[PDB]
Amino acid sequence: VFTEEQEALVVKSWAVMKKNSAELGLKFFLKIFEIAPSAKNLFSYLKSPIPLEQNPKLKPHAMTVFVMTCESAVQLRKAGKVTVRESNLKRLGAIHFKNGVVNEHFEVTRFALLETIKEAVPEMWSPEMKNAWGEAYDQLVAAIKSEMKP
Amino acid sequence: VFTEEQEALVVKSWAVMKKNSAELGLKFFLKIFEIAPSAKNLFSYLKPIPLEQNPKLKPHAMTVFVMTCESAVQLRKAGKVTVRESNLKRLGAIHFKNGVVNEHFEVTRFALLETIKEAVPEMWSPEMKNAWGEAYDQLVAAIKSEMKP
Ligand code: HEM
Ligand code: HEM
Repeated sequence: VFTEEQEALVVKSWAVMKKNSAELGLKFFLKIFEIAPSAKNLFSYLKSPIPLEQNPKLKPHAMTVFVMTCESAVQLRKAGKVTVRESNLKRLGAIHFKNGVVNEHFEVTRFALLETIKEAVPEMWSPEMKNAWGEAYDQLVAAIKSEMKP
Repeated sequence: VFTEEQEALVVKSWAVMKKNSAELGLKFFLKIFEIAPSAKNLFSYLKPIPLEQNPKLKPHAMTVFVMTCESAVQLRKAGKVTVRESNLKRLGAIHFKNGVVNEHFEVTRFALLETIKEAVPEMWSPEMKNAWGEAYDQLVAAIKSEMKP
C-alpha cells in the first residue's frame, strides 16, 4: 500500500527536479544506455545523426516516465491503484510489447531512474525516497504490462 | 592493443579484491539483480531462498572476476583471449542455451565495474574502469563468438 509520506516524497522531489528537465532527460537516457547500450536497438528511430543520444524523441520519453511515475504516486495514494485511461494503457502496452521491451528493460530503467534522481537531488536522497519512487514506478509498469499482448 | 598499465591495473586490483572475494562476489551478483532482478530467471538454480543467503551465487560471481583478470593477462601476453576451444565452445553453448542476451552482458559489466569502484575506491580512476571494461569486453566477445546451437 502506497502511503501519504511516499506520495509527498515523490510529489515534492519531482516539483524540484522538473525545473531542470532538459538535462534530467539526457542524464536519464545516458544512464539507461550506460547500463545497457543495446537497449538503443529497441528504438527504431535510433537507426540517426551522431551523437545518436541527441535524438529529439528521447527527451519526451524520459519526461513521460518521470511525469507518469509521479502521477502514479498520486493515484496510488488517492485511489489505491494506478488509474491511467484504458485507451492510453492499451496503446502503451501494445507499443512496448511489439518493440520487444522486456522485464530487464523496465528494470534497467528503474535503476537508471533512481540513480538519476539521486544525482539530481542528493540533498533530498534517502532510502524512503528511493522506495517511494521505486514503488510508484513498479505499479505504473505493472499496469503497462497488463496490456502488453498481441 | 592491451597495455602494460591496463594489465597491472586489473592484476593489482584483483589481488587486493581477492582477499575479500566471497563478500565481493556476493556484492557483485546482488548488484546485477538490483539492476535487473529478472536476470535471476536465467539460472536454473535461482529461477528459492533469499538471494542474499544463497551460497549458489558464489561460483558464477567468482568466475566472472577470475576469468576477466585472466583475460587481461592473456591480452597483454598473447594479443588475444586464450581460452581452449572446448571450454569456449561450452561457454558459448551454455549462454546461448540459457538465453543470455547483450543486455545481460551489459548489466553484468556495469555491476562489475560498480562493485570494483566501491571495493577499491583508492584504486578507482577512468583508466581502472577502462582496463577492466576492455578485458571483460574481449572475453565476452570470445564467448559470443561461440553462442550458437
Ligand atoms: C514507466 C515506464 C514507461 C513509460 C511510462 C513509457 C512511455 C512511453 C510512451 C508515451 C511512448 C510513445 C511515445 C510516442 O509514440 O512517440 C513510448 C514508446 C516507446 N518506449 Fe516507452 N515507456 C516506458 C518504459 C519503457 C522502457 C523500459 C523501454 C526500454 C528501455 C521503452 C522503450 C520504448 C520504445 C522502443 C517505444 C517505441 C518508440 C517508437 O518506435 O516510436 N519504454 N513509451
Ligand atoms: C565474461 C562474462 C561471463 C563469464 C566469464 C561467465 C562464465 C560462466 C561459466 C564458467 C559458467 C559455467 C559453465 C559450465 O557449467 O561449464 C557459466 C554458466 C552460466 N552463465 Fe555465465 N559467464 C559470463 C556472463 C554471463 C552473463 C552476463 C549471464 C546473464 C546474466 C550469465 C548467465 C549464466 C547462466 C544462466 C549459466 C548456467 C548456470 C550455471 O552453470 O551456473 N553469464 N557462466
